Amino acid sequence: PQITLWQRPIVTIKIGGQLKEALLNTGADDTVLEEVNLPGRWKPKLIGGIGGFVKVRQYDQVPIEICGHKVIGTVLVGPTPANVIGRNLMTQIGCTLNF
Amino acid sequence: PQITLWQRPIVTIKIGGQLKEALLNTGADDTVLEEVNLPGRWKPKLIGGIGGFVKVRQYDQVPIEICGHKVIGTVLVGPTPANVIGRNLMTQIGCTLNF
Ligand code: NA
Ligand code: NA
Repeated sequence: PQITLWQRPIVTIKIGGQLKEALLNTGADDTVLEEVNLPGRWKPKLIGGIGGFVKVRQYDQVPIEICGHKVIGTVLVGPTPANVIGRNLMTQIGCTLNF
Repeated sequence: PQITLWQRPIVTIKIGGQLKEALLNTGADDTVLEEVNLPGRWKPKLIGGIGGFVKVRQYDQVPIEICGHKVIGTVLVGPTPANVIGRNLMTQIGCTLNF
């Protein structure tokens, strides 16, 4: 797709057998989603940092689908004010900024 | 330009007679810049909100140039961990996400 930016670029993702909404966020290094159950091994990761860090679970090589594009990448699962698709998954779907 | 997302999309902007660096951030509604002096009238704006709000100065209709694109838009001036170009100025330069 071509997504303009007059509104927040919220898209549907498919992951963990669920449909979720998440913000395409070029200001986010990583993808962080709340309330998804992913299988298998994970490792703790500290994110944030201003005022302290938040611990999340890092899952690697997770299959996820974003607007018809099936890709694989790291998903952080943990509390987040809003679900976020970061640059790590945008590179996998071939998402660019253009002007 | 076509900007990939393997690295943070930091661009140079010209504003308030200075060259500054700022992040193209589709997850930010607004543009917030630190240590720029803009002339004329402004009004306070509260931004943020998680744990409390931050007060900044809102300047309207500010001329700013982003990668040689001269546009006009609102600039918030105040403390920010990183300078950010939000969606308000990305729409003015005709920036879209594409995949
Ligand atoms: Na990844
Ligand atoms: Na604006």
